[PDB]
Amino acid sequence: GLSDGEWQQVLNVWGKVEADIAGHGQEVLIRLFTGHPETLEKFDKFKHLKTEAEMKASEDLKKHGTVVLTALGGILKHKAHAEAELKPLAQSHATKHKIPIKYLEFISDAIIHVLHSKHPGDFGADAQGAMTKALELFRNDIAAKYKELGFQG
Amino acid sequence: GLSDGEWQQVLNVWGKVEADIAGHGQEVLIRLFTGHPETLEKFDKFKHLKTEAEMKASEDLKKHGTVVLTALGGILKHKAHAEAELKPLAQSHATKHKIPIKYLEFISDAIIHVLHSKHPGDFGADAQGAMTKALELFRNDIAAKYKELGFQG
Ligand code: HEM
Ligand code: HEM
Ligand SMILES: [O]
Ligand SMILES: [O]
Repeated sequence: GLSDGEWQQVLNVWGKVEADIAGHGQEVLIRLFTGHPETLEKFDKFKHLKTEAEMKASEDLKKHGTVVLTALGGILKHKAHAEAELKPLAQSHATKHKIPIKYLEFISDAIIHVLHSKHPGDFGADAQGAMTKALELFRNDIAAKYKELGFQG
Repeated sequence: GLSDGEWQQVLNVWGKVEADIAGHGQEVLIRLFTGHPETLEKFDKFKHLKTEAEMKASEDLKKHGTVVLTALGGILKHKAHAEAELKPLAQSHATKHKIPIKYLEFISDAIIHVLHSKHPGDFGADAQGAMTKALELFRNDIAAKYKELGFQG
């Protein structure tokens, strides 16, 4: 649901996070724990942290903050990149070409057929099952954008 | 979703596709158009081709097959890399840490507050709206993985 400009805005502020990932992560976890103490109960390794001051002093709360924001930064970058790639394809296939999801199923079946035909050795039952699932995820991704665009696929 | 091995099987067969992307593209569209002749009617430049032999001689069809498989390969590779990060997070937060979606909402609130507090210049109302949508996409992705695992979240 984000424009390329909106994802640039998300990644722009994320650059500022990366300038001090530990400080940001410490501040996020302390905001979370102080506002919603029930969340701190989920962290058995932080049972010794009672006060804001103990939280601020904690070497491991700060290290965990880095772990959380490092993971979330990677996820946001990869989501921005996927969207910029998928959105125009979904746009053209909904609005210009008007390709039903059934037709995307036909081409998916055609891809599996050609890979089985050309690579029987390296495309056995397990690999064919993997590709079958991956192509269904792709179709589902397109189908979700078709519904956002109001196109009945 | 795919297991880690299933994603690697997809990447491995896609390397074979890329080693002869022209031939794979041709064979995929020929299979689509022969199995499902209604699909050919979408392609102004091809809809006149009757036989596999004619389809194979069409430089236009060959060109298009390469465009299709290039686009799909990028989508598959990006999904594989993204799922490598999201799958294990969802798995640990469902089955080991038992983190409800409403606590990912709490930490999202904290992230948005901390960014606004530290970086007001890079976190105006529009950039805040973008980051709010982006963290909602992250939580919905985790929610969908939670539903797959049967974790109420
Ligand atoms: C932006 C949201 C979040 C991200 C990206 C995130 C990421 C991570 C990562 C990367 C780890 C270490 C690897 C793992 O076990 O999967 C972790 C551990 C953990 N997370 Fe999260 N987390 C998030 C939200 C939460 C919330 C809201 C809670 C609790 C209320 C939580 C509880 C935990 C716990 C208990 C651990 C184990 C920590 C330990 O004992 O070392 N997570 N998290
Ligand atoms: C794996 C599935 C598919 C992929 C990755 C894909 C990719 C593409 C790409 C990259 C283009 C050129 C850029 C664009 O217009 O978006 C395109 C064009 C097109 N696609 Fe698809 N496509 C897929 C499935 C289909 C199917 C199943 C059909 C029809 C049955 C279809 C019909 C078209 C048409 C008619 C065009 C315009 C052709 C032209 O004017 O040159 N696509 N496709
Ligand atoms: O976390
Ligand atoms: O296509």
